[PDB]
Amino acid sequence: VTDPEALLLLPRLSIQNANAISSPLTWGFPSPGAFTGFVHALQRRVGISLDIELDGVGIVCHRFEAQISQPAGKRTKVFNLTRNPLNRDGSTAAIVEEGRAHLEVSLLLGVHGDGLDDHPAQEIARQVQEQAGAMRLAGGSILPWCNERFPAPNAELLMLGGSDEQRRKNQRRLTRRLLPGFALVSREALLQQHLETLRTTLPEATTLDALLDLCRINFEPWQVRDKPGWLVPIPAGYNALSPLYLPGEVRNARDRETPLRFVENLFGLGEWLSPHRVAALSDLLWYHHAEPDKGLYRWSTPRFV
Amino acid sequence: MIAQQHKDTVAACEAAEAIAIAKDQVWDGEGYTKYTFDDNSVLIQSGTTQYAMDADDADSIKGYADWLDDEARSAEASEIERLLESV
Amino acid sequence: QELRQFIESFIQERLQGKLDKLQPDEDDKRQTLLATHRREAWLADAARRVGQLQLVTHTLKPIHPDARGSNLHSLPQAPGQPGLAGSHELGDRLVSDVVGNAAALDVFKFLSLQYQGKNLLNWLTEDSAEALQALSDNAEQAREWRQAFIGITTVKGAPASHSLAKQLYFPLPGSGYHLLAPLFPTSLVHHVHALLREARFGDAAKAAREARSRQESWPHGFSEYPNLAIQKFGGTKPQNISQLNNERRGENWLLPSLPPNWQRQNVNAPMRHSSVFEHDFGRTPEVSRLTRTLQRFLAKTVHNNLAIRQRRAQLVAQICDEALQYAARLRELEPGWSATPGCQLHDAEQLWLDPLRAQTDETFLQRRLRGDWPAEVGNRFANWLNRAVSSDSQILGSPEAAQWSQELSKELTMFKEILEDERD
Amino acid sequence: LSTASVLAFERKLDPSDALMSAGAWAQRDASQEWPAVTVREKSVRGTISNRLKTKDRDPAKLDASIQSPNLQTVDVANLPSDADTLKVRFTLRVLGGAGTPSACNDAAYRDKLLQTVATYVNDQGFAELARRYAHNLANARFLWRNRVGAEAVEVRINHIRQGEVARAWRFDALAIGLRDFKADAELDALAELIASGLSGSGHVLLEVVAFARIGDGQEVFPSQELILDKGDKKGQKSKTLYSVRDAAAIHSQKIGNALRTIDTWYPDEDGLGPIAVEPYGSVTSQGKAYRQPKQKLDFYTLLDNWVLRDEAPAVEQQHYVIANLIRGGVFGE
Amino acid sequence: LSTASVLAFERKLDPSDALMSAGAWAQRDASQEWPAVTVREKSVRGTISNRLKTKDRDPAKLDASIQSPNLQTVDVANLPSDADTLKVRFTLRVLGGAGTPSACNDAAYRDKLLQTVATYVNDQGFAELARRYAHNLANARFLWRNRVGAEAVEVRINHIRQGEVARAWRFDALAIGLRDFKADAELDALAELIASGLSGSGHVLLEVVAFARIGDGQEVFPSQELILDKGDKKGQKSKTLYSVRDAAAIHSQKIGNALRTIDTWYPDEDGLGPIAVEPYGSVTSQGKAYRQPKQKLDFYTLLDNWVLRDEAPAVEQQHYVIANLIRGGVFGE
Repeated sequence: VTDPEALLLLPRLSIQNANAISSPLTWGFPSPGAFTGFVHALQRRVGISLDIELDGVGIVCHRFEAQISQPAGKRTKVFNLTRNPLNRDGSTAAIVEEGRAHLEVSLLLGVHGDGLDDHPAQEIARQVQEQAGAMRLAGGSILPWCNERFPAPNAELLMLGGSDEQRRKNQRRLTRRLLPGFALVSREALLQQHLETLRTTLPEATTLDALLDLCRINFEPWQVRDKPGWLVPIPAGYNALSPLYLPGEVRNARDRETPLRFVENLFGLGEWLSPHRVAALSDLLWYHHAEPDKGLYRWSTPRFV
Repeated sequence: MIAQQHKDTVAACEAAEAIAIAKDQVWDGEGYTKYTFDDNSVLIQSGTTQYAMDADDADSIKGYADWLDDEARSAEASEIERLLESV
Repeated sequence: QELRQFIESFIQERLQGKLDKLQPDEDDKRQTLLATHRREAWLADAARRVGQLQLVTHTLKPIHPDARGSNLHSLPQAPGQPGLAGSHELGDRLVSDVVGNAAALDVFKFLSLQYQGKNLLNWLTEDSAEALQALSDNAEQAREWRQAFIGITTVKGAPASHSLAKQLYFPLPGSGYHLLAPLFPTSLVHHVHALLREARFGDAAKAAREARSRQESWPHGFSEYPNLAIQKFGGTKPQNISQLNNERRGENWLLPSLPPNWQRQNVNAPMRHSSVFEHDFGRTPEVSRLTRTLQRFLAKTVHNNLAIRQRRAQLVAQICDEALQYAARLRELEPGWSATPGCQLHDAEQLWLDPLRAQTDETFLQRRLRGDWPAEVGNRFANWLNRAVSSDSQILGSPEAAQWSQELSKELTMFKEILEDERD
Repeated sequence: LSTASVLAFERKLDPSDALMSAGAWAQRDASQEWPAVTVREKSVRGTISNRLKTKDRDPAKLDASIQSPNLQTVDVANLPSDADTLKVRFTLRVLGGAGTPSACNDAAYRDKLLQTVATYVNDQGFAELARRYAHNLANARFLWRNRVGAEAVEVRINHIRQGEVARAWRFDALAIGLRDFKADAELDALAELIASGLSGSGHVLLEVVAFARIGDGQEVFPSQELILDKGDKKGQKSKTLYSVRDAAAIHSQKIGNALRTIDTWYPDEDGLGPIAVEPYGSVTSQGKAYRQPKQKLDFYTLLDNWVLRDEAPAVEQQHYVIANLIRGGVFGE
Repeated sequence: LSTASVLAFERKLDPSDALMSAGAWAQRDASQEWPAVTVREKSVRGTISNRLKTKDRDPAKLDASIQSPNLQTVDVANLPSDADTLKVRFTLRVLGGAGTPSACNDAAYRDKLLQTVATYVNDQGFAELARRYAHNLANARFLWRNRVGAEAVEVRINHIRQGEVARAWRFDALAIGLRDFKADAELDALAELIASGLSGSGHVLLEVVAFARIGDGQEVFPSQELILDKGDKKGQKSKTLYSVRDAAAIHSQKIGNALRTIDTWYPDEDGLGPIAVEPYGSVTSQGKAYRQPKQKLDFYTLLDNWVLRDEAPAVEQQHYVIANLIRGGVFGE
């Protein structure tokens, strides 16, 4: 939750077959926890050989397409699946379902490290995108060159550099590279605001956002409600459901050096915004913040409003 | 038919089912499992009552359907007609 | 021997259920073996097979169908921050769905009557008098039966996950990692399926929908759910995954969370007549939504200056934001934004639209749009914003119309300050 | 030493979806603005032509069942009626670092596994596996039914470093056979590029383009969606075809299935063709699993006896196991 | 030995959608720039002319039904008012390898099936089947109702090796009868070409163009689409015709149904002409199935007797079975 000394625009990334499930109660764009884990993976595998510190991530999502279908008379939708290989006797496999989608996202990476003065900006940008072109972002492959990968160069920009006119000018020159984009932010305080509004009957927060991504048809003495924005339900972190265990206690863990607790994820709210409506760009970035003695592990955009 | 002797012992039932194909279960007002055996036998256990049944046997699958109750007619009808079909 | 009348009634119903239509010999032996427990040892016949189920509050079989891990079933969590829904917000009246071998459902039915008129089975965490109110047997068998009855909402034997159970690393502030194994909230999703069937089906919401179709409905509020997805569990056998009932036949209902542009439109941006009657305005579904919101905001007043005074900043800023987004979305597909026959709003919109400084759009095009700025596109857009809503005695005979005029001047100045850095 | 209870390998040779676009042959050198192939819909009034179950075989039921026919809506992709060539273009990337698991419990097992893999790589390179991969790119396995009965297939591969083409190839997918992995100088050069990529030694990004002259207006075969829930048999669509944006395309998992077809070592016959590299190596079209665990050629058996117990297999089964590690997989107990 | 539980053959004789265009006869040779036939709309009101179920046969209810509006919108395709010739152009590939399945469980079954089909192709060609298929291209079966009442039909078939014509035929579809598989010289050349395609001995691609002289402004008949019924007041559309990018068209499977109408060997008659090759060969217009399974000339009975039990049937029924294998289909249980 440090303030960023720079911003890094991974400019245009086609994602091949990402995970469009995101939670047990959503299905659209993937969870922003995947983006936080991606930028932390870049912090691991190249972010220490350049003496930098990559924390924030700004989601943009230019173009979206999911592999769904509505089944011919039904009003809801289903997912398109894949054939898995056959069983041991070659009979058939038990089908689990996974939603798959195609993203075209752009990433804004906050940089904090002391190596911003030791290295030229283009070398930092080139090595970051050349590493990120061999990784994956929501369980989905990050696609190489296509018919129109002309904005291939990454760009780096220090937000502190220059005068106030210079900072805001270079900001609005960055926003010309987010052209059909729609940034995703967290709007937790609006969830508590509407809960304090309609908390006459039931102050359960599940009912609140379960009555916000909707059209609310009120009747004659029809006055359907007005949408304040593109409010959509998001998953917003994890809450524990078990006492934490030692690194050797839990059977079949991913390793034997980290403690494991069984958790439950923790639903939230946020809404998609154009990159003109935001004031600056340092307020737009996602950060992971955990309270480990309790079970509150979450991510948000701190210092947005 | 060794399993219908050792009735409540689900250790021997799970061994005699683990050599065979997997376990079916019924959720309705009552509660049933199914232990379908290799040689076209099944075994529904229900608490401390059961009914063994080997298929390719029409009277056994009709009284098997008679052994189940009426909210197991809401489910299970598309399967008690399926091995009625399979003969 | 205090208040075990429901226990005696359940023992009699268990003796008359299997013994309702029994045989002479096998029926008499089964009725005797049922009733001899049904006096007192019916808890013993239950606690023999008491470990074939589990009151799971967060199951793990829904993650991968062939995972064999731990079905941890504790209460959801402490709340923490303000806006976090979850299993904490249920509290009382939650559906603790039973998971296991589904042939011992009678044991869970017997243990599931201690809350419907009692304080020893639904409230068996205390009240030792409520525990001994119907036992009447020895203390060792009573203690073993109480342990078997308490072991129906507990662990499976060891804290165990699986290789197909969705484990993850979460990073700590400056330090290493906690490993996180999220589970499937069966209870919360059963609650939300009940709420969605209340909101989509039943009788009252359907009466409101056909009263909407009656065109003069009574005062009510009904829902409508577009863009739900369906996720199925188990495939063809959804009852091995437990208590998927007659509202969920493996039927997860997933709320939409899609991006703002999750239905793309192939932007055929011509200079034709269709790009002439909509070239200076840019008519579209979002443009029609903005025009309908402006026509609904035309009959507004000036007595709600904290809400309607705040609605116009988003309704006026959203128009310039959607116009700049439309210009960006059109300004990449066409390679050369040539002068099109019928570009009436493309007279100056031949540079207000996508100006390509290619070999086609040469230095004479790079100098016409270089020195000449898109102020006429900005002034034409400001005129179109003034003419989007109508003009009457409400736009000039009040301060709300003065607020609209000040917002129009501010939005035009903002769009002009944006467009000044476009060619510049 | 026991096995790791969690074993998971990430895939190398990660392909994309292959978009399909159409135009005329001998203009394929400038095939950059060719229009795409669009999925459309058409109607199908079918008839009853199934095997009957010897109890429903009366003439009255047949007549009364073809009274009411079978009416369907399918998806079809076709060439335009003045274009005869199918351009199928996708990008393959070769990652490298193919012995390192992505999730492993036991740190001793991972050390023994990496010693085993580096011992393999030093005793023999990735040359055999990369020349078999180079074959399955050099002919046109990824054109599945689009290859059958075409008269001229040309494959163009471009290696890409930056916004520039590092090296170009132009193969002939019909001269390069479908069965006999014959050697070639250009196949050896492209195979050395793939084997440099697979060993973590470079940045290998291919661009695979194949042209197939089939005929004006003929039918092409994009891949087909797997849909379980459909309508109430009246308005339902029985055949959906895959499409990324307004263009009929092939899934990436079946192009990767085409690249993986290497396995000429399963114990039935190499005369019956190479199969796809799988554990329990099984063919969905055949419906039958070759390489059973009741024999000893299964991937689990070979990997456990070559990592834990040091029973090093034959060299060909080593090629099979390293092909599985290149494939990926979520293994374990 | 038993049948495989999965058999699947891919179709040979794989045609394209025929597209319709119109112009003047004796400009027929320059029919390359002829404009398309556009599917159009007009309005229709009809009267009550179906049968009545004797409870609507009261006179007052009938007169109330006649005073009711009965409107709806239909699609029509006509020639222009100055064009009297319909041009119908499709293409056709003959593939060959016409007994090899594409999805077969049982490996012993497909071995004995390949032995049987190879025995057939050894002692007899594809000569009779290509003779019959080249008849159904030589006349104009693929002009279904467009041929009915035309005064002059002719067919122009061009074999295509590259973007270039190898050989051109020109037939007279009204002299070549709809019944008699007669003898001719150029037709035997086309039969040799199609038999070399079916045997696997060459690349066969045809450009089949047919000109029907109909009359100025008369109606042509594209194949009709499938629409769902609703209760819309004053006329929802009751008829949709099939089209491509604004050109009326025939489905490819309807042309392919015309080309495999070679079966004169069914037990009912052969003075009734050929019917189409179907398993238990059924006509949908006549509503009955010729070649019932109980009178054992069904495709499944002949194939079970001839592959599993070596009972070779009569020579003509062997032509029928191989015609079903050239047809393709979803076989097995």
